[PDB]
Amino acid sequence: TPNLVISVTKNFALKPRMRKIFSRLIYIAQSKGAWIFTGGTHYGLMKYIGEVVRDNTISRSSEENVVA
Amino acid sequence: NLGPKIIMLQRMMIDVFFFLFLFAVWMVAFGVARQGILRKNEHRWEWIFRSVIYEPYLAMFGQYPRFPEWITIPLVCIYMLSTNILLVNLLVAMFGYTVGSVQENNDQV
Amino acid sequence: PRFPEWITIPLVCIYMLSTNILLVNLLVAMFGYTVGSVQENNDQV
Amino acid sequence: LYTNNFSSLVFKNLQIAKNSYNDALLTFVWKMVEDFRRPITRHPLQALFIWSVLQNKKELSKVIWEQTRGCTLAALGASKLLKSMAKVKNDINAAGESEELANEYETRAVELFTECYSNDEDLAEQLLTYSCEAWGGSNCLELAVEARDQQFIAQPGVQNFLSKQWYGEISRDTKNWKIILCLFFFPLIGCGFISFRKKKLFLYYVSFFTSPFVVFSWNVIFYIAFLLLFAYVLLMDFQKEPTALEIILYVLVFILLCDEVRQWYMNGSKYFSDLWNVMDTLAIFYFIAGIVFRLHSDESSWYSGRVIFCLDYIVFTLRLIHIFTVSR
Amino acid sequence: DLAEQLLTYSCEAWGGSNCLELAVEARDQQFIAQPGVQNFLSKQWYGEISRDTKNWKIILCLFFFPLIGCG
Amino acid sequence: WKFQRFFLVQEYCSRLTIPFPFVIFAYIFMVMRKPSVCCSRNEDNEILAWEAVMKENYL
Repeated sequence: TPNLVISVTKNFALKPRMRKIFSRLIYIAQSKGAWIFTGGTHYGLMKYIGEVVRDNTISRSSEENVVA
Repeated sequence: NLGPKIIMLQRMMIDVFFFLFLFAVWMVAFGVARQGILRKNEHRWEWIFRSVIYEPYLAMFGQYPRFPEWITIPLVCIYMLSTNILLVNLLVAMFGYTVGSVQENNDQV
Repeated sequence: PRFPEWITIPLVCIYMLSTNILLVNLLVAMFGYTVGSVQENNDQV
Repeated sequence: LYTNNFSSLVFKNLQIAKNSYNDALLTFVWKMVEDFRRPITRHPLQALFIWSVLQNKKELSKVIWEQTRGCTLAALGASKLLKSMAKVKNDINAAGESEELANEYETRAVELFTECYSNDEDLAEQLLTYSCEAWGGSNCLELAVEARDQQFIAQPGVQNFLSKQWYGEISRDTKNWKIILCLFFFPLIGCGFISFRKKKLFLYYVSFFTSPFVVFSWNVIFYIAFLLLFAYVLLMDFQKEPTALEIILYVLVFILLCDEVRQWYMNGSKYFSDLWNVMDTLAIFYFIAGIVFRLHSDESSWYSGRVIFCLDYIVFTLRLIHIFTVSR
Repeated sequence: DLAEQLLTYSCEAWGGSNCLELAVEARDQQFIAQPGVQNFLSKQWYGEISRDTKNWKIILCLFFFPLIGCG
Repeated sequence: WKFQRFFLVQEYCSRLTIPFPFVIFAYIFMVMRKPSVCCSRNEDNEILAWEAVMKENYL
């Protein structure tokens, strides 16, 4: 693991910018090669992270991958 | 003409050459048709070349096809069609040089 | 000039070449006036 | 949504558009509207998008356009539908706004497709031909052609896709003369003189002859050979009883007749729009008449048939010249 | 509806002239070139005949009297 | 002119099948010879998912 992120979030409503922030975070994790850590799968912010991960893989594929 | 007319002059020579090529192609067919309609007895291979190749040019300008009265009108229509195609090709040769170029940067070319 | 029957085809080709050059020159004479000028300031000239 | 909140004016206008500017998509849309107005439909979001578009609500249509699943296809279809709506002159003020919205959506679609093509070339082309029942069984290319939006076709990516479809399995960047030399000589393709784009060997020979470019050039070459045969037979192979050579010529002409019938069946409306196709067909029929005369075996009819053949020959040569002109 | 009624309106303030009559003599191309007056003129040219009817429809009705009655 | 060329090329590509002299065979063969949902299939779903991601980037 070159670099691993951890996040702690319990429902929360996404804002117009927060989605951009977290999408950028996941893109950087993809670029460097990283592990993300999340607690459970109670839908909300963490579910959005999972959706971003799934979108990224099909968007790029090619070299490397990200792990939740 | 060396100056800003040289691109125009160089494209047009090529276009006119292509038009002349098409005209020659058409003349060969015209000559074959005329020779076939008029003469029948002559089967010599040698005379056929003479006839088909340089009878029509003589007919245009030279010292040297209506035998049948019944098919005159279709012949007239055929003449009209050939006129249409060849006139179109000539006018395209005339006006070809304008489409490709751009007015803003014409000087550099 | 057709006394000889044997050199007719080269004569035809020569005619074609002369036609090409002269027609080109005539069309250039027709369309020469457009290239030099500029549309924006055409009135002053 | 469709029975109550649908403006009566827009419905009356749509009626004219269906009646007198009938289009393939515009009949399916009308059928759906009538069925709703009276399970019924899949792709609900497409139905709502159409409802928003027909009332010319620009912002509320753009909002709903994002949630739709097929974005480029939906935008292209909406532009087409607005084009059809704009051709109604019962109401001018509405037509102007409809046309403006159509242009907006067309530009949006082309921009989005450029963005998609930038990332992955392979998937963009698969997406391009994709077809959905939401519209009348139409893909993006089919919809663009009927919509007559020049920009979408004019853009680079679709042009490249079309060009490599035209070349086929033949690899591009091979200079034309290389292809023609391989065309004349069978063996060269096998050796490697012509490359290819990607039991194994035979596919090279087959795919070299199914590419449209090769077939077109071969057809032109064979047409020239056909004209030479025609001239030879007409000048010094015309006898009281037709010879085998003339019979081969007749067989070739019959092949050509079948080829023409295919154009009649495949696309009938536009084939007769132009004079040149009409001339080709009339030439073949003229030939038929010529045979009718030749077979009578009477000198008086024989000469007339010969004249008919000569004129048909001139017509065929004109067809060839037309081909060369447009090709160049 | 009201714009066209306004267009032909005439007042003695000027020499008994309406907007169209004044525009033609004034030779201002823009006013005539605009869409609305063009549409008014076009539907005057067609008359009570409904527009959007393809020309051949009109010509076929022209040759044959009965068709117009049927619809 | 790009649009016009696309149209003509498309027409020609649709027409041409094989070299002219043998054409009749195919025709004869052809005359002897003579329910899919839009989005149900999974491989069809993948393409639309990719397109949606692309749209998000464009927006």
